[PDB]
Amino acid sequence: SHTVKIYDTCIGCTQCVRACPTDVLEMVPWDGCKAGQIASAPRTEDCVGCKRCETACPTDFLSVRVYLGGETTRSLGLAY
Amino acid sequence: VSFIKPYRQDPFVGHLATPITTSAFTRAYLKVLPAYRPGLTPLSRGAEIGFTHGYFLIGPFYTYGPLRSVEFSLTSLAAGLLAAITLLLILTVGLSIYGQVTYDVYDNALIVKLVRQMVGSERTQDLPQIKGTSELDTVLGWQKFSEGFFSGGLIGSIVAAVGIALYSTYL
Amino acid sequence: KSTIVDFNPVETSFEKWAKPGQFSRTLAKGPKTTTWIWNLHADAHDFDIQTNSLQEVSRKIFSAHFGQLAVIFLWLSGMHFHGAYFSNYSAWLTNPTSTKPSAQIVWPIVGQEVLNADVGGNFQGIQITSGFFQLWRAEGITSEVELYWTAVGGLVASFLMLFAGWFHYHKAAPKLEWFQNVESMLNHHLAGLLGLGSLSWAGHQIHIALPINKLLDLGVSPEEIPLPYEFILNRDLIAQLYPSFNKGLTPFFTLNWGEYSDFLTFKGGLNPVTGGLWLTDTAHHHLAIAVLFIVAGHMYKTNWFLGHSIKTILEAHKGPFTGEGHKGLYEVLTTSWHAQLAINLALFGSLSIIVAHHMYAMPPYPYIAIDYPTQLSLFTHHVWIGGFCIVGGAAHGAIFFVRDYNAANNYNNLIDRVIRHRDAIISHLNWVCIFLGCHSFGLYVHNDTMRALGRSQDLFSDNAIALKPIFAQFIQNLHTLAPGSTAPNALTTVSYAFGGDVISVGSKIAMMPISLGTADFLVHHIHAFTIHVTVLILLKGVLYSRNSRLIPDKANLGFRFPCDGPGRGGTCQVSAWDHVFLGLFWMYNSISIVIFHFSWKMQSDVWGTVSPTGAVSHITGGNFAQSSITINGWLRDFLWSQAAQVVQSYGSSLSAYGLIFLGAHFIWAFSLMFLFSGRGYWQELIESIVWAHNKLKVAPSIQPRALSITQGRAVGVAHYLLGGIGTTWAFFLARIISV
Amino acid sequence: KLKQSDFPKFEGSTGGWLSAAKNEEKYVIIWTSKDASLFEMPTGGTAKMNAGNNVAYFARKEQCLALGSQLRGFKITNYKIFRIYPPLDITLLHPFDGVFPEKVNQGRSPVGKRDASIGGNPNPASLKFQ
Amino acid sequence: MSLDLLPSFFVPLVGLVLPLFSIIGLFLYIEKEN
Amino acid sequence: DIGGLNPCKDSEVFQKRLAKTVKKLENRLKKYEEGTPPQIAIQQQITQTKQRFTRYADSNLLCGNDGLPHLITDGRWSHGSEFLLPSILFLYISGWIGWVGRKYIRTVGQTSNPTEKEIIIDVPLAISIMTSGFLWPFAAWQEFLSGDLIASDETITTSP
Amino acid sequence: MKDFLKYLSTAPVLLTAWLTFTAGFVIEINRFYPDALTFPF
Ligand code: CLA
Ligand code: CLA
Ligand code: CLA
Ligand SMILES: CC1=C(C/C=C(\C)CCC[C@H](C)CCC[C@H](C)CCCC(C)C)C(=O)c2ccccc2C1=O
Ligand code: SF4
Ligand code: SF4
Ligand code: SF4
Repeated sequence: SHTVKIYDTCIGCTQCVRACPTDVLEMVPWDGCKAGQIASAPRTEDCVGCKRCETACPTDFLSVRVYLGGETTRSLGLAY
Repeated sequence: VSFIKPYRQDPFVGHLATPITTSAFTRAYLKVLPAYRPGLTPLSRGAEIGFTHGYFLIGPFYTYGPLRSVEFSLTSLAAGLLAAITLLLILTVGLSIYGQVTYDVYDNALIVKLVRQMVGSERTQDLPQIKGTSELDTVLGWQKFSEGFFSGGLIGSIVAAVGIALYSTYL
Repeated sequence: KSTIVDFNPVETSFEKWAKPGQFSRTLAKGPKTTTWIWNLHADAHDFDIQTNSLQEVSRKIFSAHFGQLAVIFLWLSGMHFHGAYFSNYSAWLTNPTSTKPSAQIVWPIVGQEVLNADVGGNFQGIQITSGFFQLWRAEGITSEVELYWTAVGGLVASFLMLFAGWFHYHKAAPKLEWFQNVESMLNHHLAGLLGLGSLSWAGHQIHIALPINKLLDLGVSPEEIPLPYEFILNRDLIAQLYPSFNKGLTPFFTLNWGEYSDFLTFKGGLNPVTGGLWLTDTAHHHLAIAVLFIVAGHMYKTNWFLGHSIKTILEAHKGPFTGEGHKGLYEVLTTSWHAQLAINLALFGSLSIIVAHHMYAMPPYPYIAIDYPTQLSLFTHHVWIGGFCIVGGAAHGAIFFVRDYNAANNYNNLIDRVIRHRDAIISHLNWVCIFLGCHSFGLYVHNDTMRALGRSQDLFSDNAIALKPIFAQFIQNLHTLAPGSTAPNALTTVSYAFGGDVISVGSKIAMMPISLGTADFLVHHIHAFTIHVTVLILLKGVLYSRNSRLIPDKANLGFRFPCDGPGRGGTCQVSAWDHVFLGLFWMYNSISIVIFHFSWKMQSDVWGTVSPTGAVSHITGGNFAQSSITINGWLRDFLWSQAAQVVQSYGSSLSAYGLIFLGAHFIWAFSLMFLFSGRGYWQELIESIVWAHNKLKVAPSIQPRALSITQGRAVGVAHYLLGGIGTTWAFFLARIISV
Repeated sequence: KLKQSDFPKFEGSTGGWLSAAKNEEKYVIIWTSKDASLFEMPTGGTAKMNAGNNVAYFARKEQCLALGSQLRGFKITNYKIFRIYPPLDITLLHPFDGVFPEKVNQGRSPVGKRDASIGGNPNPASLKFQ
Repeated sequence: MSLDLLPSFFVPLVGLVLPLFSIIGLFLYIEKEN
Repeated sequence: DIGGLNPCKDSEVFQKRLAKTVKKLENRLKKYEEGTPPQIAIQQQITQTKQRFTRYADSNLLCGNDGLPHLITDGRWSHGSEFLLPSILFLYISGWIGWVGRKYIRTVGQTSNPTEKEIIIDVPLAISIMTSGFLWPFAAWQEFLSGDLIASDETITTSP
Repeated sequence: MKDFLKYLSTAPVLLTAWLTFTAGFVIEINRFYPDALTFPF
């Protein structure tokens, strides 16, 4: 399964979570930004690696980073 | 009327009930074939399949081989027969290795029920799972299937060679 | 306040000319990177994203059609002007069989005057392969003054079409209901446009082209031929050549149409003097076509209680296997310009290819069959246009599926049912493509390896394992027996290609029976295989344009997008555009093979010279039958052999063909930089170049960005097509002009 | 006509699940609709909702989530996606805590959070032979 | 057995038998389990 | 002489080339009639060929064994009109172009909308700058001295 | 003629005019003094 990391540059704009096609990211409470929220990656087993999450990231060099790793039938997007 | 409907009333299968997949002709024709004919041991299925396959396999090798003859030649017939037999040997090798790497069962249609009843808390894929309930889906069943395919292929190739010689000589 | 048009919808102003990208909501803000410049031209004619109203899109399309027709009229006016002023048409008229048509002279600069060839008739210029001289002769044009007046009329018509486009966008723009009168539009295009054009052309042929060309074939010089208007004012100048005009129009109105058999014939074959179709046959053909199309125009109900409704016709064509049938197709084709473009472009390209075939098969112009460069150029050009138009039709079908397809409006109709089993279609088409390619090409490779191994009796040749195209030979036999048996009123077969005598004009073969052997079997199956693979790519693009097992929401990404990401193992080129890109490549392959087959087969087994005793000697000598069955044969006896004229053209009047040969090779190889590479590399190289510019304080404000992935693919395919087609263009033209 | 009365009125497509969603895992999405709206299947073509309980089975979580995202356009929000293993092993997936992942809910802990930006990542040479 | 019979003895042997046994072994090895 | 070459005025193969070209042109001229424009054009071609060959002969041009003028670009002023003088001319023209482009970029770079003035050129300012490039060698060695030609550390750099 | 002159000031029109003028004076230099292999001086 791929690896997804969140960095404290998160501004809690939720654009990553609402762009994930496989429900990998979610918004959790935080105290490091104005919005009081930070993205989390608790379901990386469903991560497919499409990187839509970091295409919607407005922070300078990203706050969500997807590191491709071992492959799985879920991560390979295999309907068969 | 509509002649295409979801297969077995399941609209989510990747299949359809067309006048070809589920027609009475298709049903009977596939049920008379050796692979699906009822009352056949795996050895018998293999033997019939091998006979038919060697019988029609000697044809192209003898007719279009490297040693053809517009007249009848014993050398051409021998070349075609040997090529067909070696191709059957290659196919039997493929069958043997496929069965070796595919199944780990010696008696099917039971192990599935045993693990659906007496629990299967093991390494799985041998107790649980098990795709298919046919006797062809076992280590023993596939071994006898390959043996029958190989023997029947030899016999059918020889029979077809004899028939070809008779047709070319007496006609 | 008319019910069909809106008056003064858009003000005629130059203000928006000074605001580039005003049409697009995204481009209107102004450029920030160089991507804006490329996006400006890529969205110029995408009127769907510029307005949200079908009416505005329709009006823009209508005015764009007017602009295109004005451009076409300007091009035709230029052609006629060049024929009038910079051509040897008058000299070619007096010696069609010994003077090469030329209509473009080259200025004497930088030594380029060598391009002015010895075309004959005391003229120097570039030999013309568009066949305008033969067309003008068939029109009865015997003077360059008539060409000048046709050019002036073309200029006037081009201005008229420009004014019409301006008028119908800015002064009186038609409403949506006017555009959606498909019944009225079909009635008019079938009766008025097609039928009345055929009728008017039949009238022109009968009254101008029939007498003038008959006098020309009789040997009368163009100077003593009467002016065309005199054939109308004087019923005695035409009644001598065709002694049936003496009865006037009375036989027509008295149903005694047999009297007009003098100039309305049904002969078939070719004119023995000119080698083209009998112009009496052509006039009769156009008359029959006019009547048929006028009749066909009275079919659809427009404004009276009479005719058909296309909605009622389509909705009644259901079936057990097709569910709702054609229900909803009328709404699809009356609310989506892209669907209409798909159908029209596909059928238009197919029509162009059919035209290309029927052109050389039955030469319709005087002294055009013996002008081999003209025949080769016309066939190749029309087949190329047909292939491009077919790929465009597939592209716009995919665009309709992505954009204008409504799932709710197409419940259980034909479109829905096709998408529901797209897998089966694509898988079986894949199997057919593999079968056809394996067979055709592997038979070619088997022939090649048997020849390389010294086993000549193991080939798929005529003197070996033979694959006779018996079905095509049966059809050829049926056509050569048609006159008197199935076409009892015919005097000769439609084309001598099906069989018959060798038709020669001035010792040059015009047409001759095209024998079909095992060599034609293999190349025909190659054609079928290439066509099937192109259809596979385009149909996979159209059917999987909305969704797939990979990307279930591919329609939300649009018609034109590079990918969905490196995930799923990699989702490159999943668009539908990336399928029109690959299909363009495969169309190039297929059309190149088709034109190669045509060129070699014609040069080897049709074209040539006929000895006075009747011995036929061809351009190459019949090497197609035995040497076109191996890839080495195609490489050596066709490519290497017939490329001799291109490579040895330096210093001669054909040197421009060698230069274009080299330049097209250069462009084709240039394409591979865009086709093989990716953006990350070019963007990161532009980074260092921008660093240098910033170091020298010369970095542009418009930030330079590497071409987008889709634009990189588009540039690659455009350069590939240009280079390959130009290489074949120069090769064909130099070879067929030299010999 | 159909196995269950709550299935959407779909005519079946050769784009549904395969042998994989019989021995590895299958996904089911359930929702309640006020109207028998016509919607597009993530696999094939157009299906008709039921004016009530609707249940659909798919081979991938992404297919169920694409269907759910389409449902939001119909003002349908109560859709829930489950994962079914080879036997009836049902696990609720998408509304994991009853609140959509885009809305912050108490009781969620950050997973995969690094207390630094990208520039704070360790050098790969120090993450070797070790 | 002359030295000129060695090509006809070895070339079929190597170029056909060795592929067969090598394919058998490699397929068996890469299709193993744990 | 230089590199084993010989002057083209004494190169027999050069005169053979001239004679062959003239003979081909005259043979082409034979197939036309009277004072017709084709004959006039071919005669002009012959005259231009003769003039070009004569000028190349009397041009301090060295010809090889193929009878074609070879360029001596080692730097000697004897053959200075072959490379050195055209080199100076191009350097002047290209420096002019680069200088006017850089001056326009730096001038409209201090306005409200620098990017707008790059697709829509300020033709008055463009004409003002372009005709001022004749002093580009002097302007360059008056801006380099003042440090206005080179940036120092406001230029951007990648991560490593 | 205020926006037309601004349209003529756009990059494509100006580049086309400048390149047409440039090719023009190059071609005319090569017409009046053709076959110039070296510097005239
Ligand atoms: C008998 C009547 C008639 C005729 C001859 C035509 C002819 C044509 N129509 Mg047309 N049309 C008609 C009725 C007619 N239409 C009606 C009733 C409708 C309403 C449903 C339309 C709606 C329509 C649309 C929406 C479009 C056309 C287009 C075209 C052109 C197709 C391009 C082509 O084949 O090039 C052949 C070209 C020629 C033969 C050149 C000569 C043609 C000239 C211009 C005569 C045109 C006849 C015109 C209708 C007379 C009106 C004059 C005006 C003062 C009232 C062609 C010129 C397409 C086009 O290109 O747009 C411009 C297009 O997009 N038509
Ligand atoms: C009747 C013909 C016709 C019409 C009306 C259209 C119309 C359209 N097409 Mg289309 N198309 C056609 C034929 C046609 N096409 C054909 C034959 C093909 C197959 C190649 C395609 C392939 C195609 C694709 C793949 C796409 C379109 C798109 C579009 C839309 C936007 C076009 C645009 O802005 O381009 C503006 C014009 C240009 C960018 C011009 C580019 C210059 C070309 C590529 C090079 C031409 C070189 C030329 C031959 C000279 C070379 C000589 C050399 C020596 C210099 C528009 C609705 C696009 C879209 O989004 O649709 C919604 C899109 O993605 N079309
Ligand atoms: C080193 C590699 C190698 C070698 C030595 C051979 C050898 C041979 N090939 Mg071959 N081939 C190879 C690679 C090789 N191939 C590859 C890579 C390809 C694909 C590109 C091909 C494709 C190919 C084709 C398409 C054909 C051959 C054929 C042949 C035979 C030559 C024709 C002849 O006179 O025999 C005549 C042959 C016989 C009289 C009978 C030979 C039958 C087998 C080979 C005998 C093996 C005996 C074996 C020990 C039996 C085991 C016991 C069994 C009874 C249980 C010969 C046996 C031809 C042939 O004979 O087809 C069968 C033929 O048509 N080859
Ligand atoms: C070179 C290259 C670039 C860089 C190319 C750029 C930036 C294009 C630059 C075009 C210049 C600026 C304008 C065109 C200049 C030509 C001389 C004009 C064309 C010639 C005319 C005769 C038409 C990409 O962006 C790219 C993207 C994706 C895949 C491959 C590639 C790729 O290979
Ligand atoms: S890849 Fe990016 S987008 Fe796709 S799931 Fe993993 S995180 Fe969400
Ligand atoms: S993407 Fe970066 S910014 Fe947008 S939400 Fe996820 S973390 Fe916060
Ligand atoms: S960039 Fe090229 S490779 Fe990476 S995803 Fe987009 S297309 Fe596939």
